[PDB]
Amino acid sequence: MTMYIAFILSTIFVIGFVGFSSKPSPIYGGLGLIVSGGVGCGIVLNFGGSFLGLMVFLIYLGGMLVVFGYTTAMATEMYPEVWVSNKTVFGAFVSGLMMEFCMVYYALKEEEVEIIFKFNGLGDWVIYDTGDSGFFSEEAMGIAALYSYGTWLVIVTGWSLLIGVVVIMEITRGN
Amino acid sequence: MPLVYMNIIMAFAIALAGLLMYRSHLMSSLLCLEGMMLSLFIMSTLIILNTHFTLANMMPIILLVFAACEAALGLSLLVMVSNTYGTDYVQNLNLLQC
Amino acid sequence: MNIMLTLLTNVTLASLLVLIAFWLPQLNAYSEKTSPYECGFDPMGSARLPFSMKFFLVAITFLLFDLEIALLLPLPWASQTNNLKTMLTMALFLLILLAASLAYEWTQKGLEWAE
Amino acid sequence: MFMINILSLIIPILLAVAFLTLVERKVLGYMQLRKGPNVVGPYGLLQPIADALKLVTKEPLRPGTSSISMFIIAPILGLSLALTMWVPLPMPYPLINMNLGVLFMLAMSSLAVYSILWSGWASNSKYALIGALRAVAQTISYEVTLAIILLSVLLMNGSYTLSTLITTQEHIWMIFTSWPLAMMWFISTLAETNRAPFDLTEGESELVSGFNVEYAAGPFAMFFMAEYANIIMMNAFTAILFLGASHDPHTPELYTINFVLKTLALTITFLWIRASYPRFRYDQLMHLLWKSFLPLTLALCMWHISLPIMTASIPPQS
Amino acid sequence: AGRIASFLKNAWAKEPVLVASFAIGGLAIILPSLSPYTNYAIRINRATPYNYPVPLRDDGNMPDVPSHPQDPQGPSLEWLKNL
Amino acid sequence: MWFEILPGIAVMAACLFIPGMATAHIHKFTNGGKEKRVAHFSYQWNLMERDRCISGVNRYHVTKGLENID
Amino acid sequence: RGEYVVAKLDDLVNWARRSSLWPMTFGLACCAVEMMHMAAPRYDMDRFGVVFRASPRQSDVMIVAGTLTNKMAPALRKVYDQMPEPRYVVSMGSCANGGGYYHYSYSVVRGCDRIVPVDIYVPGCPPTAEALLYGILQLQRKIKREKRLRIWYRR
Amino acid sequence: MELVQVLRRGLQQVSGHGGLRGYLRVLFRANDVRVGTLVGEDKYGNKYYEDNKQFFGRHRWVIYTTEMNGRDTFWDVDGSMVPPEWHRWLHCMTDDP
Amino acid sequence: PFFDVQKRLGLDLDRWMTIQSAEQPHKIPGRCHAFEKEWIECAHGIGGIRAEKECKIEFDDFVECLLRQKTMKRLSAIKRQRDKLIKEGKYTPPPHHLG
Amino acid sequence: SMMKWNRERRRLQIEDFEARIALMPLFQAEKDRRVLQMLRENLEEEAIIMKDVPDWKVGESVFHTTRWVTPMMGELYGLRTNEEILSATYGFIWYT
Amino acid sequence: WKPPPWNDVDPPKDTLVSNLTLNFGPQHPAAHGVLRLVMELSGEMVRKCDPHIGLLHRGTEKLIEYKTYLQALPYFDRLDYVSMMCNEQAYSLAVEKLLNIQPPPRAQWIRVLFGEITRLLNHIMAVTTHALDIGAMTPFFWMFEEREKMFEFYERVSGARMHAAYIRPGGVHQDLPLGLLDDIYEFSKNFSFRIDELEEMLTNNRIWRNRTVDIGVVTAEDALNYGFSGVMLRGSGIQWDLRKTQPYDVYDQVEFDVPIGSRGDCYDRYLCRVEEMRQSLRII
Amino acid sequence: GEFGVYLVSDGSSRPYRCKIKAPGFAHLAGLDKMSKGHMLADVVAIIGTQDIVFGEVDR
Ligand SMILES: COC1=C(OC)C(=O)C(C/C=C(\C)CC/C=C(\C)CC/C=C(/C)CC/C=C(/C)CC/C=C(\C)CC/C=C(\C)CC/C=C(\C)CC/C=C(\C)CC/C=C(\C)CCC=C(C)C)=C(C)C1=O
Ligand code: SF4
Repeated sequence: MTMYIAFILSTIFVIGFVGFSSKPSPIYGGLGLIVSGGVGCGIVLNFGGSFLGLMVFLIYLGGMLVVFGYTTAMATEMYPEVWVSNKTVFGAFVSGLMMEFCMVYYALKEEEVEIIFKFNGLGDWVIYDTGDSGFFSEEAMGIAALYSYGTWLVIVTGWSLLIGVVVIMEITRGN
Repeated sequence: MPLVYMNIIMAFAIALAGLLMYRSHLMSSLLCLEGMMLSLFIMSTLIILNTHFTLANMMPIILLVFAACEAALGLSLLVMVSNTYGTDYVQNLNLLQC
Repeated sequence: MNIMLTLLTNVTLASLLVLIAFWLPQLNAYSEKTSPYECGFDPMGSARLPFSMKFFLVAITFLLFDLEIALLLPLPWASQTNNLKTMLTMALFLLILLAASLAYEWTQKGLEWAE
Repeated sequence: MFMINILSLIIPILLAVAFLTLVERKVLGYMQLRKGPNVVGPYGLLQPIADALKLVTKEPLRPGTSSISMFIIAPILGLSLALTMWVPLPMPYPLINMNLGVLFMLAMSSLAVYSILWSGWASNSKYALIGALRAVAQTISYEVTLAIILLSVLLMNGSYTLSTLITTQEHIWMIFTSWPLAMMWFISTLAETNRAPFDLTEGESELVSGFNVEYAAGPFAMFFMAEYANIIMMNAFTAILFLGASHDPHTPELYTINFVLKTLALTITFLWIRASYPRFRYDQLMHLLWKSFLPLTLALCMWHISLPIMTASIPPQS
Repeated sequence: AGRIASFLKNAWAKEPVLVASFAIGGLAIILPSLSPYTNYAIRINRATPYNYPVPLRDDGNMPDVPSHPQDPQGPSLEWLKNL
Repeated sequence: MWFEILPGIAVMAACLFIPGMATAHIHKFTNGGKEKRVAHFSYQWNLMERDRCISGVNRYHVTKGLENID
Repeated sequence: RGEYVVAKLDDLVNWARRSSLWPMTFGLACCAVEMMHMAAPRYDMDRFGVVFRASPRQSDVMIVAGTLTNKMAPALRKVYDQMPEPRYVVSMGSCANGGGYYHYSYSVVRGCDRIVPVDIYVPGCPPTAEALLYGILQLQRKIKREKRLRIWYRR
Repeated sequence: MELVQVLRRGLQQVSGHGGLRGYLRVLFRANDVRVGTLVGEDKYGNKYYEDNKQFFGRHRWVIYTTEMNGRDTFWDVDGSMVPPEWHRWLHCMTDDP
Repeated sequence: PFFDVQKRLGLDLDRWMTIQSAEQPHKIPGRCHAFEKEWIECAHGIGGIRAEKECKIEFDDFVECLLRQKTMKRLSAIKRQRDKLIKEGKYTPPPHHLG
Repeated sequence: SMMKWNRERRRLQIEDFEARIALMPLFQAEKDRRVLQMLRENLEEEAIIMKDVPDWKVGESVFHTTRWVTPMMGELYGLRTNEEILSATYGFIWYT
Repeated sequence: WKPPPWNDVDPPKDTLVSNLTLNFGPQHPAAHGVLRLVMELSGEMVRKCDPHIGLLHRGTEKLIEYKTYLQALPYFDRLDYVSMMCNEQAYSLAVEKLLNIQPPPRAQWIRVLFGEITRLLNHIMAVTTHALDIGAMTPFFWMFEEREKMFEFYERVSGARMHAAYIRPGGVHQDLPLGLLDDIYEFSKNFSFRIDELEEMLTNNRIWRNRTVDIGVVTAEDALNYGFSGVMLRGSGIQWDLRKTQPYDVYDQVEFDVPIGSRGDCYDRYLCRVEEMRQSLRII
Repeated sequence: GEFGVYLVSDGSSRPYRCKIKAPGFAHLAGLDKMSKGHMLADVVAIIGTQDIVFGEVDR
């Protein structure tokens, strides 16, 4: 209950992450990514990243749309699979849910998890910092400086994406 | 290092595991590939926002710019392998065994 | 709070309308009322086999172009800088390559839809 | 006092689309010399209720080849997305004062298309998959112009906050400074909502269905009410963005009256063009945007980045 | 002239949108350098006080820095009022 | 005739008028007459929080003028 | 009273049914041309709430307009079986009623009745667009006298 | 100059149909409000009106009786309730009521 | 850099984002501006080998400020011990930390 | 018309910001007192809450430096009420 | 493990084209309601169009044998739902030619008068339903008000609104009701405006031309060999019209212009239809 | 089109064979030729200009 939505939102992020990582039918994989992508936008919004949160929302939605727009185009199965369907996907799925639910249980019952790195359960509200931001949002001014402080990044990103359209046609042209 | 870091780090591991266990689909494989990108973008956003690394807030954006660029490459490659071999299961392209 | 309450109310309202949609009207159905619709006569067997469309090339460039609009989105806050000359040059630069990519995509068949 | 506020938005919204279906036929009929519904109630003032009540009592049925789960959730996606999108609209004072209201509406409006093909794909019908694949590339290609048109216009705003449009076009309507972008904005709105110079999503002439292929009383009602609500807003968004109105801080009712009138006039035009033009073929509507709208779109963008700089009219960020 | 005029007229007939877009696209780049208000736009952005004008310690021999906000010495932006 | 169309508009125009009036009046009602203070930036929120603490009754809109100090 | 409550509720449903009939056009022969004249602004079928809607999944009544040829007879049954079924069938013209002019042919079924149950019969060759309007009006009356809830309350 | 006349003409209809109560009666049961001279009355109670200014097709109309042959028709008017003698005049088949 | 063209050609390409104490837009300081400023000023030109052993506490303060690993651990112990003590009933929070 | 009005809005924003700069010294002056007050209250309660512990010497600076580090919000409101936490951390973000 | 290919190219695998095939009717509203139009498509571009017909194969040609010549007259009204007097005119001419008998001059003039009125009827629905299937639904309703006006003339003379059964071997059933010619003149007076109403919203409409221009283009010799007749020869340059080359009835006395088309696509023929609509007014 | 009848009599009071020339029959026979290459959404346009009334082709 509203203690801290960060863990709850990130949990749905992982459960949605478990989904398409279990190799469903590609269209159902898009749904599994989208829920994680949507709630992931929620996590960043809660942390103050208002622009970046909706940013990954808009781009990914368009990104994954052409993803499963493609799957029904030429990657569709004449009998599509589902979350239950084959025992392999069933096994791969339920493995993911039982896994993550084990770690969070391992997480929330001692608060001194030491897998790989250190993870202590005390509340992600704590790491926040006390201080104003004047009359500007910090994130918006940071990504705005791309056209003033990041002229080098603009060049390499712009050129790569322009080359990105060249390769896409060149690869897909053929013959 | 609160539990939200655990959630997305452990998430990226399953994206790594999900990619490295191709079962029967290139398209579902590419899904796990773009899956990795969420956790990296989300973790990166949490880092430079928590630390107020304002000038580095562009890094998640540049990740996304080079993110979909790979995503386009994967599907474009997936176009021909499915076009000239019919489907996208990654088992029918073993003609390069010899 | 405020945003999530609004999100919750919408999905409950939508789901309730589904619930009264499938339960209030009682059903007298059979196997011929559930048959897929194909303008009368029997379908030949389709709707899941590979249905290859032609705008795949421009479908994927949209994804590339959608990344351009992501890059040029922060422009409203970019104008509030002290070095507009550099900002103007870079802002037009991204637009030029966006125009250049479209122009080169145009010239080599590109937007043309495969036959 | 927030549940009352939300239910003071949801009920008027659903009633607005409710009688938009009456002002559709009663306008469509009069433009084609008919008279429209005038039997059910006086002047047809009860016809949609008769339509709605039937569409929640006649037998619904999932297709035998359907995917139950995706078949049911698609109407949920359509309706909830349409309602949640009205949230940051700044009728005098917006219900939710989002700092990035413009980006919010762009994101969710880009999501209202997942309903159309999730419905199409799960229905497992040949006309369903065709209509689903028609619509997706239709919307996203029309989305590239949608994003840039919004950005070019909002460069005079200085922010993405919807409330600031009231202040921006305080003395002068925005259309008088961005009318070339206004034309393509209106066309794109006609295209994202699938009205009928580009109603190919339904494609009734060539695809019989596609908005709702086997969808029945309940789910058909949703996929209708989820797109007629978009009709009212996409003109409310056009009204708020281009045709501003005087807003006295002490008497907001004058602004609400003016704001409603602009939406009503715009909505009639949506119905007006709907019965005055043929149907765009698929390649034509894609060619119109990728080959004629986009080149003008980028060019007018570059104009609107430079324009404040050359005239020293950079708007305030706050 | 003959080659150019024939080309422009022909493009103005077949593809009015492209010759249009190339026009505004062309003007969008070359006027901003020519127009004289670009320096004003820099000055307006520079003059906006987002941060505090943090006071600097007065050890004497700073004639130009004012001691009070109403003092005459310092950056005066009355030009904004006139502009 | 065409004037018969107008009842179709009127029942919609009134319906569309409600959300504009309801939100405007609810904000005024729930904030003691004055419009709901908007905080697009942390500085605006800082003023609002100091208003909540100063008012004593934990109400941001409840304002204390010169009479609070003396 | 329970009977009174079910009486008003039935009337509300029956009013919602008869006030919105959405024909699924089975335009076959010259009987269809006259039906479109009913949709023409001279008679304005739309004004009665009844408006033409395709996709039999979204239609209430069939209007059989024209001869029913044995070759297409499976199509008539299939599009009849796919209607969400508060459903009625209107037969237009002598041919659809019982064969009409082609009653004795080798490839015309003697009436659309042999394939589908038939509600109100519209006689004519073709029945004038006004006569069909009377037919649709008759179906509205028939829907008005439906006691579905009263029968359920007395089962 | 003409809007005020139009409103007066529209306001005159409430006096034409026997007051406001009659106006809603015709509006809710006949879907029209236009007034016209009474050309005749039949034995079953149907009131026949005509107005030559209306274009050919609406210049004659019949207001069906409330009750005929032991069957209430207040909200159940039928198109065959016309006696044959008036059926001829009503259908413009002749001009002699 | 492998081949340091930025140092030779005398221009900046990415030596403006590599640290948190650089010239941020509108002089918005980072969280650990002072902690890293001391660390960089500590080990400047001293070499990586000497930096890892001499400028050690400055890095530890900076790395702690980045994550608050020990400080949050301190807070975690305060809350846990307070929870059990309050639950048992030895002592109750003072009225200032209730409203 | 857009050019003139935008310039006027810029002048208004200058006036708005100048108004903000005037009261910044007070807000900074009071807030530091509130932060020091909150930390002091935490320290006294920490001493009371831990006195029978093995070794929890009151208020040890984790950072080796003797200068002041801008305090964590967690260590400020940590033991305060639940409503105080939510209104502090997710107060501005959630205020829509 | 087989050796790698010598040119580093493997033989092409099994063909993977499925070429989704559907039936475009007969339920489809724009498929005329009786078409089981099955097509082969290269995914979206159609490859072959196999128009399964016979969905309304009423045994007319066999039923005619069993009836008398007068009894077979109503069948021709029920062949083409819109060309009523034109159908009976052909049958009447055939029966009269066998009988070596000609109708009176008044009967011939009424035939060509109602023959041209019929040509208005078919053209009105042909263009408007073409607009309906194309997508423009508004001009449908305007010109189908006029079709009701002409339907009154059919009823006022024969008795029935659609299947007149009026033109018969040896002339017509009975003379025109008194005052019909005045109504015909009144209707024809304003029909020029109504034609301009139809054609103004489509002829110059950018959407309309793009939907019809350079679509369904047929050549000259291709149309002649394929048995094409009527507009299809006229719409593609072939100057042919039985009303002028082989005049029947009193068509050798009325003057009119045949609208020969130029490009031969959909747009040219639609223009020919509209012009044929206007030209019938002069014949009227 | 060129609607015509091949009427064959035998001296009796009834026809012996009434073949009905269908203008749409040859018209619909050519639909495949005209539809070559055009997009499916143009198939409605190339049958709209066809003017195939389906009581004549089917007879
Ligand atoms: C080609 O082109 C095409 C188009 O166009 C381009 C088209 O257009 C069309 C469309 C065709 C036409 C227009 C032709 C004519 C057809 C029609 C008019 C069809 C009509 C269709 C309809 C659907 C009818 C619409 C009419 C009406 C009147 C609709 C009226 C609406 C209603 C009855 C519902 C209104 C809403 C209500 C009552 C909401 C009530 C809500 C509440 C009581 C509150 C709910 C919420 C809460 C309680 C929240 C609190 C709860 C909590 C928190 C629960 C918590 C739970 C926990 C578990 C925690 C076609 C086909 C097309 O081919
Ligand atoms: S009944 Fe007459 S009009 Fe109707 S289809 Fe048969 S022949 Fe044609």
